[PDB]
Amino acid sequence: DMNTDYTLEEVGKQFDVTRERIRQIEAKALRKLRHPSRSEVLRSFLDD
Amino acid sequence: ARVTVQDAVEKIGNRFDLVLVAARRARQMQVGGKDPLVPEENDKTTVIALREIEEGLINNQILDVRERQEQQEQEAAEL
Amino acid sequence: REEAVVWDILDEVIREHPVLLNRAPTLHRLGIQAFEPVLIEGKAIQLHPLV
Amino acid sequence: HARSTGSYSLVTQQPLGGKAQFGGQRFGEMEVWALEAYGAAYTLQEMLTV
DNA sequence: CTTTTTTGCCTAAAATGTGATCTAGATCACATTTTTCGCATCTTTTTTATGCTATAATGTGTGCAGTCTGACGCGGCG
DNA sequence: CGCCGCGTCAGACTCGTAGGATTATAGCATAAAAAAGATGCGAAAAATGTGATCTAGATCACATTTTAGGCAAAAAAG
Repeated sequence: DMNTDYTLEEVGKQFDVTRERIRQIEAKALRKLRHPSRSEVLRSFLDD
Repeated sequence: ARVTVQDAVEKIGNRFDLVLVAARRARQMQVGGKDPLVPEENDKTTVIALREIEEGLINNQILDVRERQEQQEQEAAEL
Repeated sequence: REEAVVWDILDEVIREHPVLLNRAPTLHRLGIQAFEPVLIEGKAIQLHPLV
Repeated sequence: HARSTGSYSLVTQQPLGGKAQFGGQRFGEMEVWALEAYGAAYTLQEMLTV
């Protein structure tokens, strides 16, 4: 939703310097989502 | 009414008028989703346009009046 | 897959969806016409003969 | 042959011809003169442009 | 009257329940060594812009069209 | 005025079929610019390591309590 590319430290100051608990939250989001909850609508794009 | 577009021109007076106003009306029905008046009978919107024009219900005048009144009331209720 | 519903739907849509008709030379105005569809089990358009 | 929608030209962005390359059917302009004599401005628009 | 089948007892016996009291587990926000990555050097390495070669040499055609044609313009053409 | 020469420029429409090109034409040497690596700089960031915080089951000799059915005799049926 932007022309931007934000990935790192700037985020650290806007929100929270923490960086690799963000990675743990990546694992979280996969678990929230991947386990068949919303996978089915992705899998129609798996053939892409 | 299906194979024959005859009565619609002795009502109005023109092929061009009936075609235009019908495309208008059944565009407000195809994508707008307003209801019919004469029964439906499982046929695409074209027939219902022709039929509604054939009995003396819809015309460019009456379309103008309906859209006028609803839009004026819309401007009113907005304030 | 060719589901039967494909064809059920297709008959459903094709209803009242008029169509054009062209031979060449379209010399005068009546060298093309516009008819209603009807479907057939073949690769051969039929038409009303008199025209 | 039938042609729904596919390739187009390059300079002119226009549909092609030939069943071998999924060819659209041209209309001569006298087919246009027909609806001149009928007056189908919107079909005219359609087949001109889109 | 004899049998067998049942229950209750004998007699031995496993399963149930006291909870009080720890103790190895897992958390938990933040500093350090590794991946091997990206742009500047070299540094070659190939490739590329440019430069000469001193007997002597002097006017094309070059391969074709098969010539449509009727009317009208327009420059001549008198 | 009334020719004459000459040139210009139009030649019904929507589909299908095949792939397809050729001649000859100088040579060496220099110095420059740009392409593939190494190196290296070991940097930014995933792993690793801080120690104090917490916690749900785990235990053994008790007290019932079921199981547990082995026998034999009391009771019911043949």
